[PDB]
Amino acid sequence: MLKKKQLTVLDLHPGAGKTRRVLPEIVREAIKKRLRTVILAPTRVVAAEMEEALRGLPVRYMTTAVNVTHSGTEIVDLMCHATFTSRLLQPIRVPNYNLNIMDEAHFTDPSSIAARGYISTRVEMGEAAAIFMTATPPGTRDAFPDSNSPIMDTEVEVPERAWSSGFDWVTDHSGKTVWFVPSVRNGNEIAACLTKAGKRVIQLSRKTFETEFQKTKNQEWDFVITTDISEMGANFKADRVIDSRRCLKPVILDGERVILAGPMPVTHASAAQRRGRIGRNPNKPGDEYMYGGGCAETDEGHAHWLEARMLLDNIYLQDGLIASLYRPEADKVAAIEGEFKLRTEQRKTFVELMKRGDLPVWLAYQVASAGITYTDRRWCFDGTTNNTIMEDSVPAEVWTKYGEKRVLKPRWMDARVCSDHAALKSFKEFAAGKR
Repeated sequence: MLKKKQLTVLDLHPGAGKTRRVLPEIVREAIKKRLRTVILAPTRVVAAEMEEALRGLPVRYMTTAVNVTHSGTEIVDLMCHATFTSRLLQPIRVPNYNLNIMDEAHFTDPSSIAARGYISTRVEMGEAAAIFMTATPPGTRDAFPDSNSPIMDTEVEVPERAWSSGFDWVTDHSGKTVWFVPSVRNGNEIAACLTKAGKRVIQLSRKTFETEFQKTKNQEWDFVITTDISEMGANFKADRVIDSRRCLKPVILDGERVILAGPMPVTHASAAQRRGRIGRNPNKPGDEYMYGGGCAETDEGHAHWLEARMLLDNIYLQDGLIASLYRPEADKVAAIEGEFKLRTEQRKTFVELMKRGDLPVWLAYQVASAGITYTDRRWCFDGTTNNTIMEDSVPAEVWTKYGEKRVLKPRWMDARVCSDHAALKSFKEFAAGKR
């Protein structure tokens, strides 16, 4: 696996021990061969788990999620997917790692897709080796892969709203359930319904993940309500997964705006990863998987792969060359390679709008490529009237940095800046110049 120009897809089934059994052996061999190695964790939660699996090994943990004092002589680096891509984009030296290991390599967030494209390009150039660790590589058609113990798969109507009757099987269960919902707002309504029924519920989403995931270990719970983020190696002591089999898809309309289309079916990979939360204990057969819809390849035209090209077009590889997307997922977007390449100053604005600004990739690109500097927020208010952002059926309002109360009406409308209360709150602060 570790020889140059080789990209290995480590596709053992979920729970087969890729992270805690195979990965330490890979690291030991890479250290023995003096291979400068990077390990890429999807989340800070997974990064902490890796330190436990790699404990004792000389690994430099480039994340505050791991409290360790370093030897200084480490040739293996561990960081999150997003960190790797962020450092590639910034004016910062990133080592040309001889071995690139990405765990949970099915992650479809833009920075993860970009990392896979950059890494696979360096391998294709004969410059490095790569190992992608995931049971569900891009394009897989198997929603029901092998597991450590048998799983009861049942197609069943799954609530996506509050219910009063007709779903007794949901609440009659006595174990612990992980419930994959299409959106934060959908999970809020289901969680409120379950709590009213006397169930203790924990909710997980991307923004709250690390803080809220700790609750699954520190307090007793009946249900975990989570978006698709729990497809990325989050592990629970559950005996049932309820899967709506649905997700939101960001879609760019006319190159003009981003909507959150759906809910619509998940991919086979996501369905397999959602189901893969259970059936993990070889001595505990009988875990249940209830799924409420079919699968489709809804990653085609999905904005994340367009956004991945926006990132890759602004990562230096060699002179004017631009890294291509990882081959199995390169057809998920109709993009002209290099069409999003920005000049030096606009690239820096693009980066800061994503890092400090916390804006979606697509939205940050629109602002930066328009020649707007990072602190210039006038574009948040001079859009067309149909771009008005609403907050409880009244137009959202903020005080501008000039002290004037104005309606939130961004020139470019990205539905992800207001998909829930927390996102809209963060964008209101941005439009007010508070970060």
